Amino acid sequence: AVGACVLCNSQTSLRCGACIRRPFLCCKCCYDHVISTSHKLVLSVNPYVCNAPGCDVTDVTQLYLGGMSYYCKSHKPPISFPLCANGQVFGLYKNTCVGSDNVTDFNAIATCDWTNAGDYILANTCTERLKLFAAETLKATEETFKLSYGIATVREVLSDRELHLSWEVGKPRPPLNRNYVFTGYQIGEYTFEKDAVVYRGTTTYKLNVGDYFVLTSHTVMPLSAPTLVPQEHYVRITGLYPTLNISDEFSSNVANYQKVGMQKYSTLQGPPGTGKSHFAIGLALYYPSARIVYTACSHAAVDALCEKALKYLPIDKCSRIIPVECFDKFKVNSTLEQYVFCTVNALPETTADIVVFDEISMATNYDLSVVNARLRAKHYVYIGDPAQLPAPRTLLTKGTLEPEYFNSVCRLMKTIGPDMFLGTCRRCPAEIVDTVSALVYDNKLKAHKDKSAQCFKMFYKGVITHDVSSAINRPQIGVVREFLTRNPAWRKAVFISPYNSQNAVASKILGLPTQTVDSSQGSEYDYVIFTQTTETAHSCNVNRFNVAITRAKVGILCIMSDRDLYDKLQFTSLEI
Ligand SMILES: Nc1ncnc2c1ncn2[C@@H]1O[C@H](COP(=O)(O)OP(=O)(O)O)[C@@H](O)[C@H]1O
Ligand SMILES: Nc1ncnc2c1ncn2[C@@H]1O[C@H](COP(=O)(O)OP(=O)(O)O)[C@@H](O)[C@H]1O
Ligand SMILES: [Zn+2]
Ligand SMILES: [Zn+2]
Ligand SMILES: [Zn+2]
Repeated sequence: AVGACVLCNSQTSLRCGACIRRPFLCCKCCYDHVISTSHKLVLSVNPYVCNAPGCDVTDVTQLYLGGMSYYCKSHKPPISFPLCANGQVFGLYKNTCVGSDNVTDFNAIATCDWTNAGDYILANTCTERLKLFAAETLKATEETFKLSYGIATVREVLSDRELHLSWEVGKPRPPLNRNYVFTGYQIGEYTFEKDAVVYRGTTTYKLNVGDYFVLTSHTVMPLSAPTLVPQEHYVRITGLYPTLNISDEFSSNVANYQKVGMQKYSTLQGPPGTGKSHFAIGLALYYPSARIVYTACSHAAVDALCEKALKYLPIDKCSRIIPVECFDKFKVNSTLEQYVFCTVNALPETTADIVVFDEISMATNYDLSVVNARLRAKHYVYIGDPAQLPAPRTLLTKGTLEPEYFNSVCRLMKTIGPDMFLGTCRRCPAEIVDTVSALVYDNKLKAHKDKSAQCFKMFYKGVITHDVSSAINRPQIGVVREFLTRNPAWRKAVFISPYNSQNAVASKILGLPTQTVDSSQGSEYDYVIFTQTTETAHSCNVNRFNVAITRAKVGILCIMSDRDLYDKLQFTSLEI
């Protein structure tokens, strides 16, 4: 009942009872909260409510201190004082209170519903203490909203991978994609996709009629550590001990490795195929005695760091921390190993000489705080690319979230700039590099490869159907099918689109492996076939387009719906 104010850290006995997270607010910050918002319930050792029998007055602006108890205007004794007075709510430490000038930010964070991009902008431009309050409050809203969806019950099972579902009436249905993971009843986690639904479970299980699936609402724990520790700059490499000689394969990074050792935290922007994993593992080779924790939000990102480490680091010194199918070539759950590879959600409480946090565009401020709370490190290295994709914000429906508001690290990379930048793309044909360099990298990304002369574009609007909110463009797929008959080397291509439903139709008609742009991030393929499917904000987002066309190592075919993006592609145009 006694804590530190969320705005100014002053000691207080007050909490807002209307906020979902019930933050501490000092006497001065609490007044500015209740006097400007619909939040009028204040909590202390005892709740600020009228204590007379039968009275239901809970609005603190209508309550008075009489004796040691609280009463409304109709019940208060003659010798009383208002709880709200002199810009201050009565509590404890009323004289120590310092107040704050950012209460208008607090009030917006505390009262918003997280459906507007402007809510996320404020959550990333406020003070550090407010960033934590916003992250906790958003996550709580996301989890509680997951209870509003209807339950799905198995009516009949058609095969080992398809079934028919019944949906609870009166409640809305969750989208059927690989992002919405359901818990079965605990028969394990299940995902569904599109009559019949295709189902996928972590384990094979005999699914009976009546079994049900629900979205799993995770409880939300309070944050304590900042999203970024306060920065420090050192006069020399601190806590690290460089090798005498490093293999020339990594020598081009030595100046950046020295910079890592000379400040508390460092940021590295690495465009697609510029060597982010190579950099991260080279760090271990340059500081061979350093204990390094490699982390990221997704198992796929951790696994990729593992694959690189397997080639360059001693296998006996590595461990993959596993609470799905993860990398299996290291010892599992050996927390004490020199090199530990772990997703953020599974991090143990440990110390390290260096923490490497990869795929930073996909992190939220909640993730950044958890990493700092769990990992006490001498140095922190944030690796990623604000021109790539962010974590989905399930509640956001109004407005687009720009990269400078993805999280605290992306914000720094977009305002003051990254500490380090890998400027040579080694993966893609020059036609692609030149396109994305101008599109999102201010022309600073260089191509190592030549033009491939296997990069093609076609403008074809087609016909857009929809399966709920997922779009399908069958004519665009028909164009691809005709292209394949004439370009047989592309039978090994991967089909990519912004929409799951389009991928499902392409899979059936074309037979190629398919991937959504978002799922493709971090992967590379020789040949890519991309169908824009529609012209929407989703399908024209430059970050998403950047990711889509930089998957290719040799050739890409883009079937485009949007004239502006089509014209930017520095590809040979095809006719048909
Ligand atoms: N890999 C190493 N090579 C050489 N000297 C080391 C190494 N690791 C630690 N030391 C020495 O031992 C001291 C104690 O190590 P430690 O407690 O980790 O301090 P620090 O955080 O400064 O490395 C260091 O200050 C340094 O003088
Ligand atoms: N500075 C460098 N010196 C030598 N080889 C490099 C360098 N940077 C990258 N490479 C090579 O090119 C590859 C680029 O691919 P990758 O590291 O997966 O890029 P990213 O992780 O940024 O997608 C590296 O794995 C490595 O094989
Ligand atoms: Zn409140
Ligand atoms: Zn305060
Ligand atoms: Zn009363």
